[PDB]
Amino acid sequence: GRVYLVGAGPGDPELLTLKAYRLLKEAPVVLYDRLVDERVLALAPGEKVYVGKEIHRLLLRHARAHPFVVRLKGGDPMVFGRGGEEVLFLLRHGVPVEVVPGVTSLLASGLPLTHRGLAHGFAAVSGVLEGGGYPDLRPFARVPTLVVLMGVGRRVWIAKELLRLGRDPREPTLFVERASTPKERRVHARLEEVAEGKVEVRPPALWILGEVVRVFAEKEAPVDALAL
Amino acid sequence: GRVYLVGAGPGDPELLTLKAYRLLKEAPVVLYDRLVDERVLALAPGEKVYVGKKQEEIHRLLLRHARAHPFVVRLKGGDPMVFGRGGEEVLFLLRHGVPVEVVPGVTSLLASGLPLTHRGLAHGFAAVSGVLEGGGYPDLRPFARVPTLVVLMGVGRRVWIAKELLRLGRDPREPTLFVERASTPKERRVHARLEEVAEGKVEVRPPALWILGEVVRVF
Ligand SMILES: Nc1ncnc2c1ncn2[C@@H]1O[C@H](CSCC[C@H](N)C(=O)O)[C@@H](O)[C@H]1O
Ligand SMILES: Nc1ncnc2c1ncn2[C@@H]1O[C@H](CSCC[C@H](N)C(=O)O)[C@@H](O)[C@H]1O
Repeated sequence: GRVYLVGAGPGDPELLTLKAYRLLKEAPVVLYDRLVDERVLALAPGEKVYVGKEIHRLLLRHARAHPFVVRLKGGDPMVFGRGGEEVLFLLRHGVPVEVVPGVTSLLASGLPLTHRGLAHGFAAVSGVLEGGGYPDLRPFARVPTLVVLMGVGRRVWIAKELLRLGRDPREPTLFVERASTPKERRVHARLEEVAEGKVEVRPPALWILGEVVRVFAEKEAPVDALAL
Repeated sequence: GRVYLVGAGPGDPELLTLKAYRLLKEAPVVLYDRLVDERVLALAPGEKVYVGKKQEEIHRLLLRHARAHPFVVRLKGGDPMVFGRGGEEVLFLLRHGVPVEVVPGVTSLLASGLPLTHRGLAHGFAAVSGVLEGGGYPDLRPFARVPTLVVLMGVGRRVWIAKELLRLGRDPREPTLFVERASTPKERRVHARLEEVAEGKVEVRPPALWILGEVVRVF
């Protein structure tokens, strides 16, 4: 049958799209990935099978057993999750696929990635490639606002490299662990501090570099005007 | 009262978030931006006020409505925090002591359903606008060489954008794709090389999403 590649959002169940919610309530089977919040899953009454971490072959065998199935992925399925590969593989083996976009975690910090006088665009890059290798940061090194995903374990190397490539060592950066969940933890640090191995952060985390990080901070004191 | 800055999604009302939907159905007032789908607005029973288009005026107007209700919804297309001057709006409100809550949305950047990142092709992507606050032109240099580049508000100035990307060192043979009114019944997709674009050989009308890179030929 049919396969819906659905974005679950960053975690907060209210950030699911209406289409995703309806599909989850209605789906006979939901094949979910890693980083899918238990809150989102508890909304699904059908059979819940974990697929991820050879994933292709499993998707195929459930898609055949039903009229349609939902393949659930964190955030938006088409960025940094190999969603592209799953789509190809499923089409190549005669299975229709309909992508349902979602709120990507790149947009879960609430910060304006673009802002007048600070950044007129942004870039997003992975700290880990398919196969486990290191990313080539040159093409991204100087974009006003840089967002790094899957970059916690390698934060020191990534920072040293960005510093090599020319970013301001004093640049403010923000790490946001489990954005949109009750375990959300923001860690502020300057690039240089990250390169010196001084910042404690655990995955999964959103890593944002650039002056925008600082937009909503009070003037008279280090206070998050928007958090309060 | 409080101001909820809400992402309306790219157009399809089904791509609204549950939270956005809840707020829109209950808001006594909805201050909507431009390019917010007509089907999304029809869902809001409250007072609807078009608020967009200078930015100081919008602020003054946002502040006015905010003070006259327990809460109001400021509705923006896609996600409120990218390319919509959402940061300036939030900043203004905070400075005037108006509580603000940001509700993310499905950005038009992801409305084509295409993989912006893909094995061996692109390990990240960039997004830039062809029009800055004030109407000026973008310094494309920092974005010229990213594997997958997505350009918003780049339809009218496409020819110029293409040329700059070429002067900045990008490949003329690079495949690109234009997706007009993504997620709507009139969606339309136009293929074309960076070459044909710089040559004025491509016709696309706004609003459109402009994706550049090999991932364009993945599907
Ligand atoms: N709730 C969350 N908080 C912080 N980072 C998150 C997150 N959900 C996903 N991520 C980031 O995403 C990486 C997994 S790659 C999958 C990304 C997903 N397609 C999306 O659009 O968000 C993690 O290592 C982390 O960097
Ligand atoms: N349905 C749609 N199809 C194609 N492009 C769209 C679109 N809706 C918005 N856009 C793009 O967005 C530009 C407006 S700038 C506002 C972007 C919005 N914040 C978002 O996250 O999507 C347009 O010029 C166009 O390039």
